[PDB]
Amino acid sequence: PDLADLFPGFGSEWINTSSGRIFARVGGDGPPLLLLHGFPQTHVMWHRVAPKLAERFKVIVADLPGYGWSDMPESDEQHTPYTKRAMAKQLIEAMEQLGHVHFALAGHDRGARVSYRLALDSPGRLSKLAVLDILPTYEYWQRMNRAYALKIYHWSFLAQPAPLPENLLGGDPDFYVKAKLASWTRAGDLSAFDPRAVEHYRIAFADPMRRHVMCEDYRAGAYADFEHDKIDVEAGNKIPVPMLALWGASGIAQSAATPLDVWRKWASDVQGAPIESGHFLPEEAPDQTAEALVRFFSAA
Amino acid sequence: DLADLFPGFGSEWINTSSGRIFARVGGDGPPLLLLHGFPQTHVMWHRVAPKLAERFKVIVADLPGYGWSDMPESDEQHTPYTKRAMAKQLIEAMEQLGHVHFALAGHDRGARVSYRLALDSPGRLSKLAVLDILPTYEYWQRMNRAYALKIYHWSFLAQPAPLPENLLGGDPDFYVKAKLASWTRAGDLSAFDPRAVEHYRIAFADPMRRHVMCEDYRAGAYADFEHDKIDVEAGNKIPVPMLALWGASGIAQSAATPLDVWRKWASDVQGAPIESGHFLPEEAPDQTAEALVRFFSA
Repeated sequence: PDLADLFPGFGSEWINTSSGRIFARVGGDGPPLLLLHGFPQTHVMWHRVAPKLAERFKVIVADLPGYGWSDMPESDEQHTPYTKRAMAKQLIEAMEQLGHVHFALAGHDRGARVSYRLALDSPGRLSKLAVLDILPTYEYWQRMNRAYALKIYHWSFLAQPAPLPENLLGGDPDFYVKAKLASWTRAGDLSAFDPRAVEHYRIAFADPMRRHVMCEDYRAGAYADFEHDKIDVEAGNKIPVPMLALWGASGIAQSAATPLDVWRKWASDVQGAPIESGHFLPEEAPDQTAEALVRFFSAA
Repeated sequence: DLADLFPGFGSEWINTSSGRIFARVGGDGPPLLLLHGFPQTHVMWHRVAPKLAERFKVIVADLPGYGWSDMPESDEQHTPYTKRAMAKQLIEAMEQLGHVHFALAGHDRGARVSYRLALDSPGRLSKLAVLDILPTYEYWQRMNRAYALKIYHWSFLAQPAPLPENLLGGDPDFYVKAKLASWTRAGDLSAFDPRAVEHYRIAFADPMRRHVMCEDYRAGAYADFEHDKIDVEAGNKIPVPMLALWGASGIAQSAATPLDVWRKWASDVQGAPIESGHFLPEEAPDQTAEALVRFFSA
């Protein structure tokens, strides 16, 4: 089953870290910009915006630890490697292997959780941060009500103790990944996605080890990630890095949000823009998303 | 090859306008309708129904759509699997037996039918017992992070079709066994009679049965919540004398103190915990049967 090179001109780099390799497509030149995907995707989700960012930046499009073609560190009882704090530290190490100790960061979905956690933990690593269509994990859980529980049911479903989610996801993995992709778009189908991108997501999701990692991610997201976020809320720790919060008008941020109002509690300097899109901003609305990121990141 | 767990109990297929209700019927005395819940069938009562049968005409029904009951075709509002519709269909079923006033004991989903029955048609009930539940409204209202993780299935099975159906269809044995085991005090299948587990597993192996359960949970996330919301915001209380029983390690006690909650819903409620997980009549048969016999008797 052959895939598709969706980043023409970009190189391919297996970045060695102490918890395993990070796969990344690297193109462009200029200030380093790391682009982090989320669930249930891989780096290829940036394929429509990364060329436009590559005009101005050294764009590093990385598979999250455990995701896509990045190595899968062995998990533990606390899902430590798939906590956003550990993923951020592994990505910091990955960026250091490239000589990037101060970089711009745009993240989407899980990658955006890594990204704001990275900004909280190691703010000196970031010139500017963009999070696409998330609120902090703390906020999703604190806003957990009937409406949210149904909308983001997978936050509780995938966090169930193994192997419950894994065994169920195995029941129809192709359906599940496609349903996630479709149900969070504005259209509600797969029409916003490049079918070559969908094949990337389908093949990653077709591996049980990969699905296990994603559940480890959401288990982290229910436990350690929430705890880590809680310490910051209760200690008043704000993200000091210049921040851009993008969200879809029909995405997984706007619901119980005003995402900018939420993010202003979390960051001292945050700008915000709704994007005519569902959750998958870079694929549903690439030009709009790319323009907003280019405008925000162009400086350095 | 399914075992008869109610020796000497009759078998009735009760016609209703919404399809047949299966029921085991035994004993004599005042009518007592027993309703199971998810992911079970009427046979979950097989340890406590005989003791009830010395005192009452025990009717052990499969819920609409569950077990051997017919499955009415659902719709976009999941209407026949709302507790309101289920209550009405069971009212019909009982009327077909000449039972227009009866005692009612419900567990899990069947308890949700029961308290909805008591809110919609209190005149139909002499006494009500609900086993290890709070009103659906109260679960959704207490759905914070801890609870959303605890009863994730309330949100998961409520996802639009065919998402839970498609995940459940890969290995349905695992999930029914997982749900049975996870909600017991012990956390395995030791509390259950293996023959009862076979009943639950065989029912769960039917994709239409599984769909019904999802529709039940979809009704639980939507219409049922809405119906409950109307009552609690109108201050409508259950006037029927009722017993709330719950497992100390069950589900109802995870959200709040069950008796405090039920006193908001019922003007005449008594309560007692039983050392048990969720499945009171199978994990704690003697204690459950004793509590029910005592409460339903004079």
